[PDB]
Amino acid sequence: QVQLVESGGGSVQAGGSLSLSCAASTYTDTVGWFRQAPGKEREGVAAIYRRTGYTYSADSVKGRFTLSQDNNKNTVYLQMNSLKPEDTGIYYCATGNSVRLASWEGYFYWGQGTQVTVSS
Amino acid sequence: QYAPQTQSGRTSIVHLFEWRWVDIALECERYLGPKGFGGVQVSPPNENIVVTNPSRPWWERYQPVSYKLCTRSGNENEFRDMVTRCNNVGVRIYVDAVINHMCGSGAAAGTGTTCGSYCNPGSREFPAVPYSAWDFNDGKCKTASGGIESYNDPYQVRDCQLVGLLDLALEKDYVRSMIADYLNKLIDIGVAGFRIDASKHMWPGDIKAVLDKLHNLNTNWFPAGSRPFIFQEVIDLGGEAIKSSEYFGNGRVTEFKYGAKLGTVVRKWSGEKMSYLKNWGEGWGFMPSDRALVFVDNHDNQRGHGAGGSSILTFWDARLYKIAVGFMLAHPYGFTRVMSSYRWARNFVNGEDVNDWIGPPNNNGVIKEVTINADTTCGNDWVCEHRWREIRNMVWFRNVVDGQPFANWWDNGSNQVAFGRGNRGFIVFNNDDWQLSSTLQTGLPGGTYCDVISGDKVGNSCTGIKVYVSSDGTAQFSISNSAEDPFIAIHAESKL
Ligand SMILES: [Ca+2]
Ligand SMILES: [Cl-]
Repeated sequence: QVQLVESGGGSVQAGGSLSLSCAASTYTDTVGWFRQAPGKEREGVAAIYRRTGYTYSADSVKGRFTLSQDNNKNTVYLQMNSLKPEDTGIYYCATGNSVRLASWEGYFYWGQGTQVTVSS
Repeated sequence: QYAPQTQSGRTSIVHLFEWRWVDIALECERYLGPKGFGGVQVSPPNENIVVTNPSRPWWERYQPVSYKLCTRSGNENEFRDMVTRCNNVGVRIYVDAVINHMCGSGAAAGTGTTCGSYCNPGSREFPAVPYSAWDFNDGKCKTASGGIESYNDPYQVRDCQLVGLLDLALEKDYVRSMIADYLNKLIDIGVAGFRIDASKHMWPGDIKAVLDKLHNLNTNWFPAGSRPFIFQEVIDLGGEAIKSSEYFGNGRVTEFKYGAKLGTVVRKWSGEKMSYLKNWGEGWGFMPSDRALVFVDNHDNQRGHGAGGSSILTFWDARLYKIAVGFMLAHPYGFTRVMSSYRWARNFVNGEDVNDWIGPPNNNGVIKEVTINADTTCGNDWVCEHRWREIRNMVWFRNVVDGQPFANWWDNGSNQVAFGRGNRGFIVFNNDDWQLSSTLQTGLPGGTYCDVISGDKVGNSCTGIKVYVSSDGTAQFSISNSAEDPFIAIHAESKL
């Protein structure tokens, strides 16, 4: 029994920003964002451990992307700044329970994904 | 540090997970003391951050905000009353010491704490201790995230934040002394020892430095010069960077290989058979018995994705659980800890329980009292596995055979096994899909013995199955695979 609703994303000009949202129907310890760029394997972007707010970000987007969790709801937010063409792709929210965030393991449910396209 | 410090003849501790101090105090008198339990591992007694997202999970107690003895389990005077009352009936108290860290880095600053203390996690301020930013490892951790990224680098595993848990600078004498002051307050109250939480995340030497500052146990209950029992939580299933042996100098270590392997065996998964337990213990690659704290499940892994994963047996699989706990309680390896749990509504998603966060039974956040039914079971969603006849009598079995060697092993090359403990106890298991029907050497004096799994000895009678041991020690055993509890145990104190 778990549903995920991904919001945000869409088209934006290079250097622009977008804020993705992942609203879950229930609490889970780990929530991560992954993306699948045109012709390439899925890649971990950022993950947050919900018991504390601890976050881990892939080198490819650290400093530009910031993941946070709502203080009251089972929802996480991914603020994406300084976007670039290499960031275009389908972003997926996933729920897990791993305490080893840098390994990207332990996810057990995946969202349908949201398209992010960076122009220019 | 390795001696349990339980009274002589008492060989197990029970984890009364999330129980309130007033309930434990009474439980010691009405049950644990008379039934021969050695002690109780209590949940963290120090103040923690209040987690509301989700609503009051059990894990909020692993996020300290001070060392004040004020939690959902009760206040300091109730804690004192519990330690005094339990020690007075021969049951020790072991405190779950959360000393590697304070609360999560993202917790909001304010007084949303169990005793109303203020804290500012964002800037690492815990004035109720008091600790400041320089009392933490942020300046020592070299990872970009500030958390543990590679569990193979001994430095970041010890110096960085365990998933955002603010990491205390355990090398500082100030920090070491603040922790020791807390532990000593507890020892002076009458606590017999400690579970050192998250030990893998502290340097063995920093732990030693803290332990060396500790007082001898309270002489109102212990002989002079007694050292607190120490069991360190370290999960090491083999082939990893940090080994549990790095902590042997400080006291015992939790042997998580134990329940993982036993669970796999009792579930008959991946080709494992109970007959393979003949060389259980060091023969299976486990740490030395005299350094091990063993258990079938613990509060974390009984939720399904801890050390051992789905192989771990719990109260949810009662029949198999009793056989695993029974084998553990009968076997001489390690010092045994029995689990006592509460029920919750599980929600499995692709095999994972997402409702594993649910805290103890409560009414708007206030933990419910443990009610005792006439049949000795508990109400209010407390499972009370430690009161199950099959576990309770095996705790007594272990006391009775204490000090006796492993002897008279037998197996059917499959899942029917048996063994004894010197001339004081014998146990037989049938975990095969057919009848057990064999005459075995029990090693016990001839006579009629009450099987303590199906019943009890009361005066000169048995309430359950009777086992007749002939003059040469052999006895006939017949256990159907359809039996409620497919195992029999007899001992020197169940003989008529
Ligand atoms: Ca540490
Ligand atoms: Cl443990």
